[PDB]
Amino acid sequence: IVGGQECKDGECPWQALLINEENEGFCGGTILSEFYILTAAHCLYQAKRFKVRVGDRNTEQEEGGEAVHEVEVVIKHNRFTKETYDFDIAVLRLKTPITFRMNVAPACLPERDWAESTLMTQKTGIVSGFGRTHEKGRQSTRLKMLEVPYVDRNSCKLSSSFIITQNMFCAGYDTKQEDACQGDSGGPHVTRFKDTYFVTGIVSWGEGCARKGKYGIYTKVTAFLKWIDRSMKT
Amino acid sequence: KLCSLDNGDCDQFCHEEQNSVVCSCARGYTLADNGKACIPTGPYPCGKQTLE
Ligand SMILES: CCc1c(N2CCOCC2=O)cccc1S(=O)(=O)N[C@@H](Cc1cc(-c2ccc(Cl)s2)on1)C(=O)N1CCC(OC)CC1
Ligand SMILES: [Ca+2]
Repeated sequence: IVGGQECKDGECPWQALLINEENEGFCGGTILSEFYILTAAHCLYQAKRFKVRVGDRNTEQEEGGEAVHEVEVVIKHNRFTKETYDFDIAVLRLKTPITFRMNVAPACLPERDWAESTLMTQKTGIVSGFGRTHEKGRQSTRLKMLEVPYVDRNSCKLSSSFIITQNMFCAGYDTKQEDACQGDSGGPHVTRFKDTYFVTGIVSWGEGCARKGKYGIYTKVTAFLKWIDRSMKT
Repeated sequence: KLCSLDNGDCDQFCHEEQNSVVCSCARGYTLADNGKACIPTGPYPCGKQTLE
């Protein structure tokens, strides 16, 4: 995360960290229920086999509330293409159920029609992760959050040098130095309605980090809500 | 009109079906007696910033 503020006690409880064999974090994730984790398909190329960390806010020291869960089924989207990052969605099934507490809680899966009419029409969204603080910098040891505003489709396409599909959406600033970076990928993008947070996007890609005239590209959850529900049965 | 004006007084989802607003809640919530508010069925519901 470039700029923004850090996640406090109970602020970002839907955050999940994907760790390798050396406990090093490579990608973010979203908690949906006791057994399911939402992430990006490109994240399943960094390290394999991998594990899931929940209730983590600081990497350099263990905190009272951290838990390690192992993946049982890896439901990666078959239509994923590394050349454009289209269909960048993955659902993970865990062996043991998640216990919900102060730093561990899921995020609601909204209804397709209501999310397009009410959630997408909102002014801002919230992104979190253990990603880079600067474009060329190192990954943050502390969990950070950022308030990113929704960008219209026409302005999104005209700014990008790479193709923007129907499964993608723009969010962030035009000139201000506030955007998501490398390491935040696969992480959550939540939209607030009253006092409840709903899953709206997945941290995917972008032309650098916080670059002027460029925005952050996210995987549109609305186009995959029927696919997520089918994945939660098997 | 209806779901367009103040989300039809619903706490969560709003959907129209041959006049009159219909409110619905996500997994881990139960619809209140008024048929608008969402009441949690557990101590840790989804989308809520925890304190305890
Ligand atoms: C144009 C984006 C891009 C690509 N992509 C991705 C999708 O479209 C084609 C393409 O060229 C590939 C390599 C490098 C770059 S980049 O210009 O250097 N931007 C990089 C830098 C970056 C950007 C982000 C963001 C993700 C979500 C945001 Cl919001 S910002 O995370 N890392 C990038 O997008 N990468 C893809 C994923 C990652 O691998 C784990 C690291 C690199
Ligand atoms: Ca830790």
